[PDB]
Amino acid sequence: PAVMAQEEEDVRDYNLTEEQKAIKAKYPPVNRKYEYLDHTADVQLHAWGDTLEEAFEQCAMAMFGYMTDTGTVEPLQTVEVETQGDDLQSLLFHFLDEWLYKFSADEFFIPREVKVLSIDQRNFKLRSIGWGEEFSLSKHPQGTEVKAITYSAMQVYNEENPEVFVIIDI
Amino acid sequence: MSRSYNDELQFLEKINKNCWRIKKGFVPNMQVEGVFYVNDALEKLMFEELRNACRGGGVGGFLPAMKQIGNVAALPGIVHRSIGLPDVHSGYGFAIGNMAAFDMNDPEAVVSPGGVGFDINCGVRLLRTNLDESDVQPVKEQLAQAMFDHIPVGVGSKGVIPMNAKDLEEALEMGVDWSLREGYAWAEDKEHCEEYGRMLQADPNKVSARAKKRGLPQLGTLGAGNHYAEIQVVDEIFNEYAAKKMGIDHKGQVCVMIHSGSRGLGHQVATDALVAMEKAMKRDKIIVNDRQLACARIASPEGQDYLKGMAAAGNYAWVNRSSMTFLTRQAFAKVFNTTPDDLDLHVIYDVSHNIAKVEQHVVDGKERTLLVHRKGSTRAFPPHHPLIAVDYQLTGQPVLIGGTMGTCSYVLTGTEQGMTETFGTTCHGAGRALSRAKSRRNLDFQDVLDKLADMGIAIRVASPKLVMEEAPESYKNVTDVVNTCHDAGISKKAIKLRPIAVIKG
Ligand SMILES: Nc1nc2c(ncn2[C@@H]2O[C@H](COP(=O)(O)CP(=O)(O)OP(=O)(O)O)[C@@H](O)[C@H]2O)c(=O)[nH]1
Ligand SMILES: [Mn+2]
Ligand SMILES: [Mn+2]
Ligand SMILES: [Mn+2]
Repeated sequence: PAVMAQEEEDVRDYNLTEEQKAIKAKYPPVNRKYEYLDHTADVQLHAWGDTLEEAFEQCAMAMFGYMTDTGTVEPLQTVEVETQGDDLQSLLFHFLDEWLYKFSADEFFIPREVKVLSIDQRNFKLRSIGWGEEFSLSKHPQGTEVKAITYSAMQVYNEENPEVFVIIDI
Repeated sequence: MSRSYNDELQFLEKINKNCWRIKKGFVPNMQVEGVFYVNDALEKLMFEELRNACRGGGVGGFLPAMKQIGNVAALPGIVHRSIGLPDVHSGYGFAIGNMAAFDMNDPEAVVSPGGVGFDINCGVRLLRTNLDESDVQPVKEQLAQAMFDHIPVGVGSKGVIPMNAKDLEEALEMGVDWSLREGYAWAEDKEHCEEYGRMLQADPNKVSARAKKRGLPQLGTLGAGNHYAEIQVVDEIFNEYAAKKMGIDHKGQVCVMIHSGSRGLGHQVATDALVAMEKAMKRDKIIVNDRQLACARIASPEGQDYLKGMAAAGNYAWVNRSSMTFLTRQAFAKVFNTTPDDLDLHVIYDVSHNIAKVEQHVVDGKERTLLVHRKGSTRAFPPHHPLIAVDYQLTGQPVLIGGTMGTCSYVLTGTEQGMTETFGTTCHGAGRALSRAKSRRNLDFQDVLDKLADMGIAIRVASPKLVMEEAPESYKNVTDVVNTCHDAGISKKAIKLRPIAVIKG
């Protein structure tokens, strides 16, 4: 029951259609443990969880939640993302970047949910999966395009209530 | 950020009415001082950011622009000063509105991709027409809709003109030359484009496969964020000679300002180089105060590979803005049942603000070859400079300054004092006063849409209930920015324009 959010809640409103609203009512809401914090030029993702794995997966879901209303995405396909870094910060960087790439090329995949299956903290390696479908302007509302992940003010806290702070370029 | 605010001010000194000094010690290892140009109204915003960006003694927060200016002043090989321009505000490595120049004959000089930015060669193109406000007012909504229908905007949009991998490979090498060969640009466009719309050292082999896969579907798209295509009306002419060379005849003339960059191809090029440099900063023994400032010696293989891919991403951005120009011309031709040539829809200028350039400058009486980083700031070369298009040799180089969709925009020209104090660098816009997160909370989308309507400005945006994130109050007063540059002598005002229709992604 620890209150990790630093700001009062503020859901972004994507202008759902009746059909988009109906696709969301059809599925179990995804638990949200993230928020969009202040940064003069872009945005700071703040995500948390009970494990480092959950803090990571919520950060990815935060990133996708800035592009569209992920509640309107149907779990029609599953995609895998494995990556590595030299430390927790670069692992987090490459993890978010690999997921961003899944959305920006090839199959243009948008996850309704992301789950980190493992973080190997000795090699700084990660296994994750996401379920969703191909992003479509006829199906999904337009939020903001994410250009890139940055290291600006990146913070990874790996203690009892893990949380991360990431600035992304928008 | 563990110092008290008053302890931070111990490193800050006002130099003159419009300039502050950041003394060494503000952050570790500063090689030169930092400066930022602000008048009284912009000074308050800048110091509030210093106080509030990392207010708490706990976790979270971000780095204020002043700290970033100092971090950049610690980069090896920097000369003169790390310079914040009047629109400066916190970015992600360099500050937004931050210039730094490095001596290419210093073997320790570095190039920082993460400081040039992910939107490589993002820039502004201004077009003119022979239409007047009175010709557009009757069909303002129709024209706003025609722009929106022709120009793909927002996340997930794809280019309407078909492109294959080979076309992209040529566009990366040729820049606007490709658009000309294929019939999407006029010869006059290239003549009034910075660099003539092509950086010759571009090497498509230095652009990764991932960058090419991201870029292909997005070539010919506006993007999202603060990118825009705005129909404007000339409101004031400060320099009749400058206006004449630019084709601006009278107040009331209709122009179009387009702002976009190198899209996913450029974002990826920057990411790839950023990754390659973390892997390489051990060899050359490079220390930085901020991981996002990862860099390499200019002469290293990583540095050269980045510069060549950066140039290719620059060529992509010029191709993208030409596509926006072509589509804008199609929209005007349809609404006014006249060919684009019969509407005099020519390019006044195209200038970029996220790029590193090799330039000749004088440092302490000696002429030097510098690698000039401009993150969110513009080249503004002076009158009689040889590297300016012929039409602007006597006026000085045009600079295109977007304000907001609900205030105004300006055109400026470069000055000799600017060439001397800032290496020919001026502002690129108003800059932000409120984050998007703070705008989402403190402002209502309908209030913003009504205010625009009460001003007679037509609008078409991809996400209408997020438009408060682009509200005019979210940005600095652009007139304070331009007046500070003007009074400082680094830029000279030329034109003032007012928005009447805007499409945003
Ligand atoms: N004429 C207009 N200017 C605008 C508008 N919206 C924003 N801006 C101005 O444009 C200026 C330039 O903004 P930036 O290039 O820094 C935003 P951008 O997404 O392009 O940054 P990158 O991530 O580097 O691509 C900004 O400070 C604002 O003052 C607009 O709707 N119309
Ligand atoms: Mn940005
Ligand atoms: Mn841009
Ligand atoms: Mn820009």
